[PDB]
Amino acid sequence: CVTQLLKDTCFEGGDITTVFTPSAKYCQVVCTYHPRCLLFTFTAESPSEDPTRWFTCVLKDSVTETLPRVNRTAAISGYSFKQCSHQISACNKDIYVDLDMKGINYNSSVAKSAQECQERCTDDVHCHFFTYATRQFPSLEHRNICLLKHTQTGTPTRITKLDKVVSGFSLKSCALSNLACIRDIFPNTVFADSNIDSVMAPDAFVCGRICTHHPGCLFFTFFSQEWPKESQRNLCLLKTSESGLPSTRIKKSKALSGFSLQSCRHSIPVFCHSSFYHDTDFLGEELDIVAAKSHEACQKLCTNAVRCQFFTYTPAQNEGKGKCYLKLSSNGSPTKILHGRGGISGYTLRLCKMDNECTTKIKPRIVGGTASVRGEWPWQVTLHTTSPTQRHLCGGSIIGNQWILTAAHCFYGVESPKILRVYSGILNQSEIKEDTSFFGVQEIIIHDQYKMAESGYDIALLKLETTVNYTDSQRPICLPSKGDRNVIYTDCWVTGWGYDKIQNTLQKAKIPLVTNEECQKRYRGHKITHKMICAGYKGDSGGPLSCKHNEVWHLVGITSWGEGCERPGVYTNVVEYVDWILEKTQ
Amino acid sequence: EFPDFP
Ligand SMILES: *[C@@H]1O[C@H](CO)[C@@H](O)[C@H](O)[C@H]1NC(C)=O
Ligand SMILES: *[C@H]1O[C@H](CO)[C@@H](O)[C@H](O)[C@H]1NC(C)=O
Ligand SMILES: *[C@H]1O[C@H](CO)[C@@H](O)[C@H](O)[C@H]1NC(C)=O
Repeated sequence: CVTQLLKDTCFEGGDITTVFTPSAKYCQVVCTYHPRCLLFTFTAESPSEDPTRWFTCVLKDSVTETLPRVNRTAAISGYSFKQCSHQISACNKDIYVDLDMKGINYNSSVAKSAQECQERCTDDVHCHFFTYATRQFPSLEHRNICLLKHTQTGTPTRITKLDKVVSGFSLKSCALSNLACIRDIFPNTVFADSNIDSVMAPDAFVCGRICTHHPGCLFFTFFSQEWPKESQRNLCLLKTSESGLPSTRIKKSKALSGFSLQSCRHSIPVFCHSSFYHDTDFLGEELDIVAAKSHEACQKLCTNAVRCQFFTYTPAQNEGKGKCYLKLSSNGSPTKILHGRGGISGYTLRLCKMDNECTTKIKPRIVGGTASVRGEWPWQVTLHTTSPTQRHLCGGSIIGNQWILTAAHCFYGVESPKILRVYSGILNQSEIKEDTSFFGVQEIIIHDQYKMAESGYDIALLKLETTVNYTDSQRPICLPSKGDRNVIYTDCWVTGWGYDKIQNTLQKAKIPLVTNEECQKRYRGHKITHKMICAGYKGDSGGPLSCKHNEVWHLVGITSWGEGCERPGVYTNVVEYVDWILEKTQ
Repeated sequence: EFPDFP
């Protein structure tokens, strides 16, 4: 796949739509995230072009998967990332100087800095992008005003150059917002506000996932197949309101209603619908039809064909070989969803690469009841020290390609990172021998303000000097989302070995959370801050507190003190350190 | 709507 761009190159035709982007590199992101775009042509600021034709990003489709290139000055082009194995995000931290990006202007408050303006935009239910007038702006009336904006697409309706002004996008898709996600799905209720769009969805999960990446969608209603009107089954209405809430909730039956989750975006799957839909046919434009032994082999053929967005498989239910119908549409979605014709339908997985990797499903493999195996806790790592001889020191969790999150108190009088050894996918400590490969820590990032474990600011990062080939034995866990502050985890689990006395096999044990208030009582002499969380009634220092929520695993806490294997253990409150982790990693 | 910048 062709990630780089093209100095002065234009693609001829394909014109699907035309939008305004602040740069080619971001135009490439739009292209990637659009359900039909393969390639694009962006117009830069230049002598050569009328000011109106600038900042123009033209998304295109070709059947051959390329178009004819034409040497043209000021033009940058132009392939989407759909063809790539690399992960991809829509996070754009760029601030755009002397640049005014246009849309519906809706708050017009006054602000300290470009930064605090961006923060406001990110924290607001409606904000797609902002413009900020610097101290240095002419009109004294206007200088320092931070006006927020939205459009139908999320991109500006126009872009103009204007001196002493700075523009930028919401950073919700950098996991930076503190906007609370509402996960509640209201059944037998409908919503009645504006109707900004609609697709055909097979279930309300899909429906609400589409509400999530649709920029103008704040909430939704799904009319299930069991609805009255024929014309309205599987209809996913995408809604919004001036306030941002649904005004009213009607009892109105066979319909589910929910909210966007743009805020908890990473940590939840969005683009990845791995599920199959049985006796279900997805209507759309046919692209190929091929012999296929399983409906799985159908998916793999859809996923492998870049233009394919979804498929139906027809089982011989004969000679064994099914017909696999690879399909596409205008948005990413069937034009009609039909039941009762014997097909198996789903979607391309070419879309999962956009989802955050710690959201991939878990296998199924064993419940053990007491002890672990093969690939049960692919994020849990054992931390070895070479002094005085080689021993287990801490538990850690994989949270990045290159990163471990763990306790600071773990690194007491460690002088150099060069004494450390991280091992992944380990069960029996027995399994570690000199030949055994390990990751070497490049760097230790202890929190400044850390003094004592019971003082609480107890959190460390290991930058590994070589990255992790992700496997069934070595995958990350997800950080809790700032939107999810009000979440009530009820499926929480401590893992580790013993750390004193150490167990050979990886110990696993499900534990209940315990409220801060409640813990504070049991803990006489020491203060329990909001930057800690508690639990109890069998793991190491730095070991993870992992909670499963909606079949996705979160790193809720890191081990810090505790008494005694009955009083609850104290933990570092990972959510409260999210700005921090993101800061120190990007 | 608010008017935008001059
Ligand atoms: C560690 O290895 C296996 C599990 O993979 C276990 O059955 C065995 O007893 C352990 N070895 C010991 C205690 O020597
Ligand atoms: C466009 O022009 C010529 C001939 O088409 C060729 O050298 C090249 O493909 C393009 N770029 C430059 C820089 O000449
Ligand atoms: C933007 O303006 C509103 C009133 O329009 C004001 O109360 C607030 O300080 C600003 N927005 C927030 C906190 O979202």
